[PDB]
Amino acid sequence: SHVKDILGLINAFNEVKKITVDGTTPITVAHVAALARRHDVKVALEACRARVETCSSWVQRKAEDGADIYGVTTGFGACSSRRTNRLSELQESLIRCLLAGVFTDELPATATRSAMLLRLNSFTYGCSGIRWEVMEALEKLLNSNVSPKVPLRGSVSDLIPLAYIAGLLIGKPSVIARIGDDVEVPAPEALSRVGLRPFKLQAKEGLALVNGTSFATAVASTVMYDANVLLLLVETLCGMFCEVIFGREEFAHPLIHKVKPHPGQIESAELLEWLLRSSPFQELSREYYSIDKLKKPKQDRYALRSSPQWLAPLVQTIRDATTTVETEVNSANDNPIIDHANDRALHGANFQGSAVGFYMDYVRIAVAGLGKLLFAQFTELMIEYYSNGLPGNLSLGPDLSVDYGLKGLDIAMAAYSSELQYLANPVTTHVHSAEQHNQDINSLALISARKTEEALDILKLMIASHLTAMCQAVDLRQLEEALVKVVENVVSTLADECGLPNDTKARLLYVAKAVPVYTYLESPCDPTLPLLLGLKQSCFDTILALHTDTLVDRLAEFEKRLSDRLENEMTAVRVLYEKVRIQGSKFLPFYRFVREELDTGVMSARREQTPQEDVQKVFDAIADGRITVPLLHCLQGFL
Amino acid sequence: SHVKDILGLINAFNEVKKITVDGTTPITVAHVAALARRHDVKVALEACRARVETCSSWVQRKAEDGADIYGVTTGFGACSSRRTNRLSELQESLIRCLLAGVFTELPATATRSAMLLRLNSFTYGCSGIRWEVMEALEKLLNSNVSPKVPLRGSVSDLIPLAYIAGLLIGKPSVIARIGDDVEVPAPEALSRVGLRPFKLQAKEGLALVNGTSFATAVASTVMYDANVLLLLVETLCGMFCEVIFGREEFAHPLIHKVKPHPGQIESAELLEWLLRSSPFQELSREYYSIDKLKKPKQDRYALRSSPQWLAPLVQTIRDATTTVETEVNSANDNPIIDHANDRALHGANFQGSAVGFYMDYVRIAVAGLGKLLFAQFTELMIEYYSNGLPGNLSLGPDLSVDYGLKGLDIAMAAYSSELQYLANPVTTHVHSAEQHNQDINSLALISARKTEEALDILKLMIASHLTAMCQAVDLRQLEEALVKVVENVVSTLADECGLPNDTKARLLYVAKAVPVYTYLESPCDPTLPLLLGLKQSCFDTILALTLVDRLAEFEKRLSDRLENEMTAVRVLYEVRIQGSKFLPFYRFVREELDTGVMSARREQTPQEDVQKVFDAIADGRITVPLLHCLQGFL
Amino acid sequence: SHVKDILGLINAFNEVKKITVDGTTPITVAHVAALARRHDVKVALEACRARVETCSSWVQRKAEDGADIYGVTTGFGACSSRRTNRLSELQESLIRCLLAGVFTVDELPATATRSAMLLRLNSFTYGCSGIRWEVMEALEKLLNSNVSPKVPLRGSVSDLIPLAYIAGLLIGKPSVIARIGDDVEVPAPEALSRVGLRPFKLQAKEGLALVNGTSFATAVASTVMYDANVLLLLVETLCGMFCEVIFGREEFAHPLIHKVKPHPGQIESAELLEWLLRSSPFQELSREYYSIDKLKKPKQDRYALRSSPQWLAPLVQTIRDATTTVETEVNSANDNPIIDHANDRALHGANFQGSAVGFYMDYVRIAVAGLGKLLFAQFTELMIEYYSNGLPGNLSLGPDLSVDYGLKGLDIAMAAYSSELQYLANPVTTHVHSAEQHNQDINSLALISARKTEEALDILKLMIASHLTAMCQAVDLRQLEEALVKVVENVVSTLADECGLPNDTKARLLYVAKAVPVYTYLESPCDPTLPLLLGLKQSCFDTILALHTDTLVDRLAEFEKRLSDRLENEMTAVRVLYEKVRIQGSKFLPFYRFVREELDTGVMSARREQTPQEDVQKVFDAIADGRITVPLLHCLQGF
Ligand SMILES: *N[C@@H](c1ccccc1)C(F)(F)C(=O)O
Ligand SMILES: *N[C@@H](c1ccccc1)C(F)(F)C(=O)O
Ligand SMILES: *N[C@@H](c1ccccc1)C(F)(F)C(=O)O
Repeated sequence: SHVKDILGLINAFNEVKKITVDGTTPITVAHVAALARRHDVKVALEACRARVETCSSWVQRKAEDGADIYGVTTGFGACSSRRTNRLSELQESLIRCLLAGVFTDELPATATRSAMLLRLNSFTYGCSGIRWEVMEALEKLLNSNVSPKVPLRGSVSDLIPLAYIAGLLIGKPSVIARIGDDVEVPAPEALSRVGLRPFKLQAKEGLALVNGTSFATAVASTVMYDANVLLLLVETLCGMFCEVIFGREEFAHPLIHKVKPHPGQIESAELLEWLLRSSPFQELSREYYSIDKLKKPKQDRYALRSSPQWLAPLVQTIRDATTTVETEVNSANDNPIIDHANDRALHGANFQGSAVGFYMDYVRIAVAGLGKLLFAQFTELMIEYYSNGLPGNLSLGPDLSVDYGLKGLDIAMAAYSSELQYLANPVTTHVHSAEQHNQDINSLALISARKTEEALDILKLMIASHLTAMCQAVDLRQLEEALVKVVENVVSTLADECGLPNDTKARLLYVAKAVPVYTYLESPCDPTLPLLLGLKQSCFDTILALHTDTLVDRLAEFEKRLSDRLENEMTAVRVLYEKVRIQGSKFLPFYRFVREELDTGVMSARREQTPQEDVQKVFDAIADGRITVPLLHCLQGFL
Repeated sequence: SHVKDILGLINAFNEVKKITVDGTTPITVAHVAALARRHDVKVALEACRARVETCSSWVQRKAEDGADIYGVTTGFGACSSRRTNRLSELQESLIRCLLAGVFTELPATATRSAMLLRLNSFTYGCSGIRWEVMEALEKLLNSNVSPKVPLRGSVSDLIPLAYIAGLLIGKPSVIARIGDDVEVPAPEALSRVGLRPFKLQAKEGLALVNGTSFATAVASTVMYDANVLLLLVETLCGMFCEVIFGREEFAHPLIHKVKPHPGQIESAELLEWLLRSSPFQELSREYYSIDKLKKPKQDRYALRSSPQWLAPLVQTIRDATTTVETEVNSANDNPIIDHANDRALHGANFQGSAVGFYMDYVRIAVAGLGKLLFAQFTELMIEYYSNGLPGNLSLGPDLSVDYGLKGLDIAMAAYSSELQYLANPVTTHVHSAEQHNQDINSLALISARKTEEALDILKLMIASHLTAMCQAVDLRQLEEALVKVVENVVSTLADECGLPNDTKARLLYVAKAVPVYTYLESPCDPTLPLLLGLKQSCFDTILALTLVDRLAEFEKRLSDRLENEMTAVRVLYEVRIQGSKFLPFYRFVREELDTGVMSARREQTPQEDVQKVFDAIADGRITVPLLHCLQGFL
Repeated sequence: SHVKDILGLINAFNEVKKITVDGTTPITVAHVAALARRHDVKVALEACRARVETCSSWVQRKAEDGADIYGVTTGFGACSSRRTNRLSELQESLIRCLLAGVFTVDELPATATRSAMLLRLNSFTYGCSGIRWEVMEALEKLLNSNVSPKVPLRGSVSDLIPLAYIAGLLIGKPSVIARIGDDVEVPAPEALSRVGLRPFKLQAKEGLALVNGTSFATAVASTVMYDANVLLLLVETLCGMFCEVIFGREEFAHPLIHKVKPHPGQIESAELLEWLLRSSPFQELSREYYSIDKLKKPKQDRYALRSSPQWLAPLVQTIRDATTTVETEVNSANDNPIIDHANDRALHGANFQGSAVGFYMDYVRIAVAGLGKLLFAQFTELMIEYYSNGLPGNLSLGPDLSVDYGLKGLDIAMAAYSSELQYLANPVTTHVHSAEQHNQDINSLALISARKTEEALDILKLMIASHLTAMCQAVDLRQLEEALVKVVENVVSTLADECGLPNDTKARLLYVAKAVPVYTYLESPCDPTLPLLLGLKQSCFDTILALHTDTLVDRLAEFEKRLSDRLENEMTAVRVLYEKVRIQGSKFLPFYRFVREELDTGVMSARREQTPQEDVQKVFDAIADGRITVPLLHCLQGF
């Protein structure tokens, strides 16, 4: 299952200490994300050294002998006609040319350090002709938290942004470098602060430094790591959605999916069946539909019932794109490719980031699809007509005139989904004929990756809101159960006290179980609201069925005492709740994490924290990966 | 002409000191942009006080009498069937509910603009907000105090506007800036400016949030920038004509009279004027008179089709400006209080659809502007299309270690590519929102943000284009001086070697005809075009007529003398622009910004040079050379 | 008001008999549309003949004398360096090379081809082109004889290739096929033969003059803009009909709301709507509806109605502004070079660039998507009982709703229509390729854009047809509703008397009869679990308590039993009778009367044999062929 794969990714992200780069051990997207986000993670370049020196020595030797080789004894790009024996100055001129970005905004340090690792990895294959020593310098800069400041834009995929890494290595004074989060110094000073001296570029070295896909793939790696975690988070929370909305778990039955066997359909449903088996909320759901069965929907709306079919292509896109991105991480993306064993330089296009670009477009569409699912679920949850007993906007009230609940989060979810759908148009359809028409196809992979990343930022917001709304719903469902029991108690005991016959008592107790408590919580004894309406109906029917002056007297008394006692008793239990079925739920880790670890409570006019303050905490734990602890606790035992 | 209107906008932006907000005087996109960007610009709220207090008094009194008015004695949005007499509590619960954004922010410029636009809406006397709240808004604006507001959450501007209301009522969770250096909770910010937290009266929560102030705020600075960058692009089309050796006839008035799209006539009229007595157009005429029948009859589209192309772009940007200003000067609020007729009117003036739709159109027009720049830049970089200029505008002379503006060229493709992507519409992604109450919504703030991102890219593209054109000016000027040397060296050496008149004429024609940048790298290289032509001539002069000895001696003396004298004038160089209308631009970039001709001998990177030009564009210093260049156009 | 302008367009389209083509009288989008769609409409070329002949002889002389002029003594496009004295062969070679379309048949329709021939003929009258007058006469004759070349759909970046087929017809190319009327296709030489024409031999500049125009893009844009104006006015108008059926509050259109936010399209649409709804018999019912249980019902309408003027504003402005732009292009010399024979120069420019039309086509497609979304939102409210203020879900008459799903099929199709429409509204203009050996490094793509906007308008017609059909259903449901409520009242009133109930009981019961939405219990009026008997039971119990006996209870039980006997019979009778009025006082009467009487339809139900397709097809056909303008004009009479 993809579920097990994603769990392995989260484990690797958490547990990796050294990233070994040796030209043989694969670097995964978890490794890239770990390097970028966890400062205790170090790069260990293992001495493929012989292969590198061999390649490097071949290049220098051949260049000096006057061999004809692109970008070493030849001009660059559309200028490959121009030959030269000015080996170093040819390389320096390229870097000077490519230091051509503008600060408007920058590629963040996380992406720049990731790009550095990716470039370093490419070099390990022994095809590039770069000096081993430059590789050691990359390792040292990576482990010392040194990275150049890089302009956001200018790559069609990543000459310009990689030129800043080359600019660092040769100590260009105009190249500003970061050391940790605050220090910014010129490149020479930065090299000095970490025990390095500027390099003088040898044959092919300028080009080797710049002629890769390191930036597009760096962003695509963290994008894919996040896509995997958030995918699993959304699949998992579909079960939590089912629990609070009173869904029918049958939607995830294995025969339905065996019979329409998209791998992502089978796998998501398998997860969901397991999550909802033995659920105490599904137990309540079954109870709910047994009361007035033929007045209630036979099936759920699509946002739940159709989730495994919806998720299927989304699962598959995110999983296949991960593979594609990792193939690029672990490639010699460079040109020429030096085939030193066979004494030749091979002329190709390994710098072309098209596999990443196209998959970035696809993933952005899948992410939009995840957002739409979240939006549809959130929309059902806010509307009384579709929420099977829950109050509109998940407003606790009881005074709804001064409690609009999660209406602000509802509006925001629409704004999120809308921008997310816009973002999901492709970048790859906008290929311009570039660089004196030499680059007449180009991948735009970094631009695409950047947009998929922005889409995932919005998805995090939507997940944060959704999970916050669902924790509200858990509290509302547990309070609902407790309040219905109080109503039943009060109605039952007042029926006894008033000497009402069994017929009357049976009718009144049915109304107490049947009518949704949130339709009358605001004013429980309001003769205009559903509880008294149902009770008055039953009282007329009891009179007719039993048909007298004694009975009417007693029913009038039952009503006076209900008016005296019921509201206080409902207030007592709600005030107590404010100051249990989730305990048997597989989503307990999520609820406990949000309520206890993050320190939140049921949202109402009495809790002084704003919706912002609640959702911000949940968002921050999604953003910084702490959300994976309750996720992993929730899924332990599965397969 | 729109050119006058845009110059009027630039002047207003530069000259405004006080923005009077009085319920009658229009606020323009220049006023808004000036407030946002110039800290010395102050708001002056003019005591329209009478109509504010009447409206305010009417709302509170009716609400206390128990009149049934939406959002004053009723629930909000889809909850409008719930009635209540809890007047202040109703308003407070709205703000609480709307403090629902997340920091993953809208900038201070946008926030202050939103504050001004809300204050402006209130002056029309339809909102029922207290005058005192308006005074607090004016004081907050002049004191540089602004709430920190989350970027996202509006479908257009409830959530972002709730942070301004949060500040005004002293919500502890709301953080305010005081200048650029201070951040404090809202109550502390109010304290430091001598204000007390407000207690919301009837309709006051809703009045503060029920506007289009953030969408319209971002759209105002978007439109100011779009006008200025539009004029800049149109103007620079003329500089492009000059450096590329274009034919100015493309801007002839009859061509456009006969296809009279207003943007087409007006842009062409500007271009005709810019190029009228051009020294560079004089060179262009000289260039095409040499081997006339081996050279293009017409320019390629990026120049020749520029007025036709600019036409819808001018018109879209002009029309969108009108629309945005109408919104700036509107009572965007609901209910609308018609106190003169004793009624509250229920409608949808909070709906930012005029702004949203026009934001979609302008982003498409900005993409069209970027495409034009990209096409022009591409031509400039390719020797086949640049009429004598070297590839990548590389000075060399050693082209093997000078790749010129190739970096900038690649970047231009990246800029255009992302720009074209951005220009898809936001307005087609309408979701049925807020318990299906908001089943149409404008998404205007989101659209405005994307158009703003598009303009950021356009600024990058303009900075690059202008920088290349300055490079190209230097290269055209060097070219003229180099050709004169070649001619002089050829002429004097022909004399010394005592060659016949037949010979001297053939060689001097070659010296005038072959483009100098084809052979600058190695002037006497026998495989390069100068000596190729010279050898052709020498064979022809032999067929047409010792003579051989005098020709071989010529070729040896040229081989010794020429490159040295070419290097001399080049090194000296390291003028026609003095007579050009684009002199202010060249002088601005070269002298004021302190730059020079780009080459391997210049230590400054392309980044360093383009950054200065970009910064001047971003901060509006570029309008000085722009206004000088346009001086006298009417 | 734009309303006056559009009514003007419609009048002109219906009334024009001859389109005068004279070089100074403007051709409007209505004239183009009338030529394309009404075959009795004729072209009249008015002998401008002088300046034309001056121009063509000027060009011929200059060319013969060897003057250097692009495309006359010069190669084309990127080949303009090449000179030639081969005047006719040059023009012949252009046409041969431009005959390069492929039939996939998909083709530009005859309507667009004939419109394009008109527009080319028009450009020529300005006397800048150098075409012979006799070629112009030939074009007039082909137009008046209904002869058109068959033109491949694609190939233009805007209209060399498509226009080459008109040129191919004129010179008698055997490979060019021509239509004569609707039933005949013959090769070009035979088509010319049949209308008394001989093949032309191209003179200097004539091949180029024929092909170097924006004729096809502008032809499709003209009929697009004509349709966009009509459909816009229709949508605006039908917003008023929506208010009437949905029980809206006409206040949303009050002139002060819009004076205070004065976007011209906002004021003008609201002005129309205020007028349409003033003194409305349906608005009278709406006012009564909200006066009953006032405080249980929404204070404001949802956005699809109340925000319609604000939504329409930019849509109106875009469509009106694009009409001007397109008409400026229709009335232009789109050709190059432009011959200024007065001053003996050929001016070299780019009037063939269709950018003005291209960019506006993109804007209008966006505006049309906005119109679709407005209809989709309104339609959605109408289908949902929770938002329709008493109307049954899906506008199902029933009464047995288990076998009548009403307009659910139309509801589903409306989502399918809107979805594709929103997709179409992405820009074409952002996809500029550097074309024609990099000569055309900007190009408008106007024809491609115009085609997409036309497709968008096809879908909008479908949506309007559905929306109008639904609102006529709703009219019937509202009128039946009023009749049914009066019967319930009468039966309850008289039965209360006859059962000897007290006056306070009678009054309580009559309140229930007035207040309960009849469509909530029509299925089974005396079902004890449905809202009528629910309210009656509550009222009966309250009566017993208030007057608190055995006689009262007997009479109340009798009342319930007898209502159970009579009410359904009476309700069935008035419904059956209705299937066998306030619309008569409504400004929308001509729409209802057009759809019901002239198109021969009825209330939709399980008893009507016609499918929704059959009903919507008729309305769609009427929208497509302009018959819908008849009730539009009647409705708007006096505005
Ligand atoms: N990636 C291309 C290039 C273009 C300009 C400067 C450096 C590199 C290339 F295709 F030419 C290549 O390096 O192979
Ligand atoms: N703008 C809408 C609204 C919705 C929720 C909270 C505040 C405001 C509205 F349509 F209902 C309105 O204010 O008119
Ligand atoms: N429209 C262009 C052209 C290109 C190829 C064949 C005919 C015409 C042109 F720009 F070159 C022109 O005709 O002006």
